[PDB]
Amino acid sequence: MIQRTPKIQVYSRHPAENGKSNFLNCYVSGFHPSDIEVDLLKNGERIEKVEHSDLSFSKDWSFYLLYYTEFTPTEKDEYACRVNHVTLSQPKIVKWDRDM
Amino acid sequence: LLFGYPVYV
Amino acid sequence: GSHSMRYFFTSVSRPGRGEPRFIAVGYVDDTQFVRFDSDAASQRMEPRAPWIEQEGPEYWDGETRKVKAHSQTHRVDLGTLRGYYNQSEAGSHTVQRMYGCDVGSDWRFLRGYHQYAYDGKDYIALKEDLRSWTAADMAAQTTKHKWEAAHVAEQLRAYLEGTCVEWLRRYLENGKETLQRTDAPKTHMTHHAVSDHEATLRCWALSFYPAEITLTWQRDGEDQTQDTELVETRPAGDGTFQKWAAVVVPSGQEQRYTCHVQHEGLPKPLTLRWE
Repeated sequence: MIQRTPKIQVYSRHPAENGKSNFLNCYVSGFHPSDIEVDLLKNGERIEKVEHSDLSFSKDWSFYLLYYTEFTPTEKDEYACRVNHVTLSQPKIVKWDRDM
Repeated sequence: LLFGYPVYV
Repeated sequence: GSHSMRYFFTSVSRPGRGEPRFIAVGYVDDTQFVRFDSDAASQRMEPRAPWIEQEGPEYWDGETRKVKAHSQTHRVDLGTLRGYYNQSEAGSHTVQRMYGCDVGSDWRFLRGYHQYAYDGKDYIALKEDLRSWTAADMAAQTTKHKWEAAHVAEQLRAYLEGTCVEWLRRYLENGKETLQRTDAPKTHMTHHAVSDHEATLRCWALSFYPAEITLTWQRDGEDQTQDTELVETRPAGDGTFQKWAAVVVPSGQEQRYTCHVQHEGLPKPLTLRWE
């Protein structure tokens, strides 16, 4: 059966400014089947309050979901997105770079 | 508004 | 300009673990307005945009009754297809369906759609003439023949040309502030040194709506397509979208590069330069 790998991007809703509230996002798209596991990390640990958009799909039938949580960035906290899907041998971890 | 007639493959 | 209405339905079987998961979502252009999730506690169609929250209970009860009817036909379909493909009862399988309509810039009916996919691949689709069907699989032939005999295309044509478009116009009018708006991209560039002799210039478009946008770099006015890294347009979470495009610039050459931005919200296309 068909299996497509998720593309992953981690970023903030607004440009990051230390001390100002924002949302940390992890967008996963282009994948199939639809079961997928997405966690957001603060200094390596799983953030518990994380929500996601309702499952939808593109013209070519591939799925997409936005995972997101409120946060206030600092000079020193590190963030990341960790994803698991049938197409990945091990979970894939993407770090947040205030720049992409 | 949704289509209101059933369709089965 | 032009507008569309689309409903997306996904049904996934869960052998042993109970009834299949069924998720439905509706969109007008790039704005989601309703959802139904078989696993959620309400068991009702629910609002996802501010302008639809005002339709009354007749609307919500009727869409909840029809969305549930769709859930059940997909439950039967998961069984019918396992049979057509002689597959095991133990595996998870997916059925997806999308249907909807497009109106042009005169808001008249332009095109209608009704199509299904099974496990990620095209299964059957209503043709553009809304009178005939495309089925690639031999397995899908049974569905096509059945639908022809039962004149299913005639019923859908009626809906796509009448009901579908009439209600898209109503939504466009009722949510004019959201839907008939345009949010122009806010742009900026970043400069970061890769080595002592190259640097990455990244062109950013943020906070724009609708999603369609064209972001490109040129060097001395020549398109740099093969040499531009472009990410997929992504949602900011607040109804707008974001995108960037980057190029690697040899030392001293920043003045040669221009980033070009086209988007319906801009009075004219932007030409930006790092300087």
